[PDB]
Amino acid sequence: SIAQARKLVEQLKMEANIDRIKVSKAAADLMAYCEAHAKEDPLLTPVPASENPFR
Amino acid sequence: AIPVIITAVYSVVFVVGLVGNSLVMFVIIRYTKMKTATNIYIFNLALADALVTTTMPFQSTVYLMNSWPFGDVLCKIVLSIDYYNMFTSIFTLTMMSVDRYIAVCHPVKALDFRTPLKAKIINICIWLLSSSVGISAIVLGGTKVIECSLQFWWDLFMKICVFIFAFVIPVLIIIVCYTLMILRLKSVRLLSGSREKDRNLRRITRLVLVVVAVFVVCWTPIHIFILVEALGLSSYYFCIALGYTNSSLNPILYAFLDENFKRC
Amino acid sequence: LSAEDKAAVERSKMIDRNLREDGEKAAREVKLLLLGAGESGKSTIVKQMKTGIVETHFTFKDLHFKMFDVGGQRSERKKWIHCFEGVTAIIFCVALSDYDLVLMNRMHESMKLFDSICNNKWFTDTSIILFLNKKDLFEEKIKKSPLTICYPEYAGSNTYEEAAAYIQCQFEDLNKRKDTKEIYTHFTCATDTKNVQFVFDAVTDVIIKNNLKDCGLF
Amino acid sequence: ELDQLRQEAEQLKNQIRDARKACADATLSQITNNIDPVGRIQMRTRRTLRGHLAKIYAMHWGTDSRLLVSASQDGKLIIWDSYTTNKVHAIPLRSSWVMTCAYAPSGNYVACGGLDNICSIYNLKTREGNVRVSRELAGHTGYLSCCRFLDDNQIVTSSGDTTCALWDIETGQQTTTFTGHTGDVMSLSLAPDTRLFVSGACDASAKLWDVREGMCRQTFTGHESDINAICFFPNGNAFATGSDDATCRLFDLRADQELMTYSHDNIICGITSVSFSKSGRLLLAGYDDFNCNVWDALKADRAGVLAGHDNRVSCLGVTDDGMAVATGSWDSFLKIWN
Amino acid sequence: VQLVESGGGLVQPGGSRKLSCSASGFAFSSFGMHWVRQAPEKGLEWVAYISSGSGTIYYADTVKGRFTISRDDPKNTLFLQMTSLRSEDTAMYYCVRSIYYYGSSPFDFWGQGTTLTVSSSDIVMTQATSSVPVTPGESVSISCRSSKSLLHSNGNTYLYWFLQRPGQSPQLLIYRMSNLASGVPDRFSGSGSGTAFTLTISRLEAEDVGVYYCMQHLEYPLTFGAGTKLEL
Ligand SMILES: CN(C(=O)/C=C/c1ccoc1)[C@@H]1CC[C@@]2(O)[C@H]3Cc4ccc(O)c5c4[C@@]2(CCN3CC2CC2)[C@H]1O5
Repeated sequence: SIAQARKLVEQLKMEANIDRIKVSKAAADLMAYCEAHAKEDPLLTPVPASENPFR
Repeated sequence: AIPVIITAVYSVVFVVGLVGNSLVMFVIIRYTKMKTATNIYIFNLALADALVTTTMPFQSTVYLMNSWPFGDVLCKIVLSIDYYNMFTSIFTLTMMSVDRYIAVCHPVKALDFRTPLKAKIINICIWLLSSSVGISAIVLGGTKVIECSLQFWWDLFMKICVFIFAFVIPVLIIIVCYTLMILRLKSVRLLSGSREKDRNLRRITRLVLVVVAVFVVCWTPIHIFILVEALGLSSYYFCIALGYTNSSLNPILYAFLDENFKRC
Repeated sequence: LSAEDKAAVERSKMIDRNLREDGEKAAREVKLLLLGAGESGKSTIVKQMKTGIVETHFTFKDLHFKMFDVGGQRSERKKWIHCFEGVTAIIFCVALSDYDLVLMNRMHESMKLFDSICNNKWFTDTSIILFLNKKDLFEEKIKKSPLTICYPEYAGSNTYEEAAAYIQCQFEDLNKRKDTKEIYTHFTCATDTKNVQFVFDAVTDVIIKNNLKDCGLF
Repeated sequence: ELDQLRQEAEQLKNQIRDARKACADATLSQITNNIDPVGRIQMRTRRTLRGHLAKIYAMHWGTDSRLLVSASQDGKLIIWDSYTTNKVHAIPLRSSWVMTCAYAPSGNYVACGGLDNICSIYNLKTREGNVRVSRELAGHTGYLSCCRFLDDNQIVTSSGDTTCALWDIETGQQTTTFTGHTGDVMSLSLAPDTRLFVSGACDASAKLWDVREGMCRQTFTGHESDINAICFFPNGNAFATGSDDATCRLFDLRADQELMTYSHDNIICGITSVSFSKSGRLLLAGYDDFNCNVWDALKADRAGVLAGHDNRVSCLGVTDDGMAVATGSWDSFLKIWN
Repeated sequence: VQLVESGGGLVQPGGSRKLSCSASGFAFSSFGMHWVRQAPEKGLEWVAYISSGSGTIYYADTVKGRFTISRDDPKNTLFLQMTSLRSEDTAMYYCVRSIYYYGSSPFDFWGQGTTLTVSSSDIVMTQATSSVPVTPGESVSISCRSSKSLLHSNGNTYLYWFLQRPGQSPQLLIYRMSNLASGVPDRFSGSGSGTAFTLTISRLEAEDVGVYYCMQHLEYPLTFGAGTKLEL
């Protein structure tokens, strides 16, 4: 009862003091990662059947 | 215009049989996979019926012109394939009746018996047994107003043997198996419950009666006429048309009355 | 295909043959899901029918049975109940002697569990074998404690037959859409060895229905 | 002081909510609105793997991207060759109720578990020609829903007892236990850097854990029903969840909040499995409506549908080079798509 | 894992004898097994092969129609029936286990070997070098040649390397070129392309002194190569 509530409070305090960046920056980082690896994505860009191990 | 009516009936039944066999094969190959024994039996029966229907136009031509112009080479092949596929279809539907009887009246044993491997083995055995008659006909079906016939008291013995191994034995087996299956199903706790399931039990009984009555009423006249003619004119080809109607309407009726097909 | 490729294909064919044999062997066995409350009595049912989940194997009249006891799974049942969706029958055990017991009422808790299991979307057509265990305790307690403690609208004779029939009817009334699945109710005590035959009869009926549906004829 | 502690917890939760609200000036939709979307994803069944005679519950690709292990409820663990479509191994399991399977990154081991609350490690490469179990990891009081190899000697397993554990396969004892979930944990996802993992639970909450210390780092709460699948973005700073309310969501570890929602009005069935493409551009999700959907992660569009399964799609995985996608399903068939 | 061969001994020419090999320590039923013989002064030579489940059997052209190979999986025994033995059939016979799946290592374990003495389009593998003098601790290279390209369309080059220490059975070093076998030190390396192959040892001790053989597995009858002796 008391112990569980104290543990929950401590966990909430530990998770409260966490550095956060802007959502715009994180979205830009995700978009940059997606665009930087778009060439090496066979499902995104279909490969020619010569270089396709499943043909 | 009796010959005109008979020719129209022959054409209609040939078209109906070809369409029904094609549809049944299409459903077996595409809609419902042939993984169960019932589907394998249905496919084999449909193939036999299709082959019989393709054989029928030669009989239609013989009726139309009262002569055989195809020659001995075609006559032997046609006669052999006709006999072999008649026996194949009859034996396949008899085996389907036996399989249903085993499924209902022997449910514990049907677990290790009604397997697709066993169904394939039984179908191949039926194919070999009928190919025996086909081979016996491919060497004796010579031509002798030339008429394509099984060249030889030998003819009477052959006709009696065909009647014994094609009509009475299969009819008796089918009747016994289906009667026993219905009697067992009458005592089950799921079909024999309320009015909602007594209706399903009576529907099953009606389907069994329909199948047996169709087989009997479409195979009796031709066999009776052929047996009588051996001991002793336009009704011959009518009876042959009745047999062809049996072959054509077996798969169509089976598909129309199939609950698994109705659930797809 | 090289020699090594051909040998690999041959090994795969042998694996396929073994898998087919295993599947054929497994299709010959009857699977039963054992359910009920903790004190409802399943250990006696398990004994008479011979962490994680417990598998029980027994054979009766050339029929092989697999019984799965899931009473040790202290988790949320909605996440693993579909693992038993394809099952021959469900054996539900209810102690009918705890109508006056207090865990709310134990009998009402068993009724709620039966309602949840019977009307589950994974067991729409799965027949349920209902065992109402602890018969003689119920008989001995029906003389003193009336059935009005559990059912306030009983209004019936305080005899074992009428009360037991009322309990059975109340349990089978929870079977919504009683047109595809059948509930097999049996009254069993601790010293009563007839439940294996009852399970075999229910399973045989289920098998007849199953291969009727297999034959495209139902 | 119980009421005081509850008030303090509520105040801390509100503080966290407003702190993570302040750093949400923009949305993922606006940033990716001007970018070119995926034209049309059209994959086809290159291979079909047959041999399982019951529902498939889990699959895992090998690191070499050619072998894959499949778990099905017929008691069989099959290792396939996705190129030639032939079976390399067939492992019989002690308990047929298996809900998860894993492939070691080295390829020497596979893992599986289920209603037995046990993770079993199988040695694929022995002096003998057979596959044998090497260790059985007991200690979970609920069913095992996921397991992922850290290395040849460490594995992390989730369980339905509201607890994830870190094991040492050398000794068989869980070195660390990750508690904090109030519901059954259904999925796991190790980060590419392997130093932390996320876990979705039936309490509609996802938690990020530290493997070294053994404590929760962040908690994400945006779903309405149980979280069924969780996957890690290839970057390592994001993860996607697949829940029972027919909605996928994307969370950012740095932003500590949900980024974008993947749902459609005509889909009312829960998501059973999620996975990402190699670049993270395509989010692939298996559903209860018998087909697998392909979402564009940046814009939340239905790029394509992997229809072709006759039952619920339970498992779903992409190769390490992104060449193929394998989907298992309750119709006992695995399908490789390109 | 051990394979023990039984039989052999003095046989009059034109007679017959049965060779038996007892397998213990591994799943004998899941392995394809080979018979390989080595003449008293010459190199190894493949004889016969029986697959797993006995569904595939191959013989050498020298023994085809004369030898018979069979296995007894419940008894864990491999048999070789040979009739009408010629004077060229005298050799020490080895039993080899080889399992075939993706990533497998065939020919990994060889038996002790039994000897039999009788009283009085195939791919060609070449090993020109022989009797190479070697100083311990140095680096040596052993070359190989093939009459046909061993590189298949799978991308696999079926070129096998074996070491035969004096008085010891041959042991696998590299199964498909550039694949180090289990239990073999990292000093050994495999390289090559097409029809030319090389085996390299960075540093060596007195242990790896003996005859080195090259084998092709692209197609039967599984021809070997002449020995390349290393002398200290
Ligand atoms: C005397 N008789 C012949 O001479 C056959 C001449 C042919 C055969 C192909 O083309 C000309 C008969 C004519 C009729 C028939 O065809 C007919 C039914 C039947 C029943 C009992 C017989 O004893 C018998 C026949 C044959 C073989 C099988 N059929 C089956 C098709 C589906 C209905 C044949 O034997």
